[PDB]
Amino acid sequence: EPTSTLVRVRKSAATLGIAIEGGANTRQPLPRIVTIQRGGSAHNCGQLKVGHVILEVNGQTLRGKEHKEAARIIAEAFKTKERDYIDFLVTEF
Amino acid sequence: YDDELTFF
Repeated sequence: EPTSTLVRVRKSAATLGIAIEGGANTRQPLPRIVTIQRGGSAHNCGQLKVGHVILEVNGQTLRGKEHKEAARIIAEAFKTKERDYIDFLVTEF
Repeated sequence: YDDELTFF
C-alpha cells in the first residue's frame, strides 16, 4: 500500500538547496519539498524532486515532529562531518 | 495563524 524511495544526497556544494513546508499541526503533516534551488547540493542529485514528502532523514522519522524541529534535524544532518551524504526516505503521497 | 517555510 505505501510507497517509499531512498534518495541519498551527496554534499557537492556549500548549500543544501531545498525549501520545506509542514510538520506537526500543519495541513501538511509531513515535511514536503516546495523549491529546489539551482546549483545547490540537492539540484545535482536530480532524483530529489519538488512535491516529495520526507518521511525519514538519516534514519530518523519526521512523523510527529513540528516544522521547527523537523528543520533542526535536516540542518544538523547537513552541517555534520560524520557523513559526506544525507539519506532521505521520500514519498509520492 | 501561521504558514511556515524553512530554506536550506
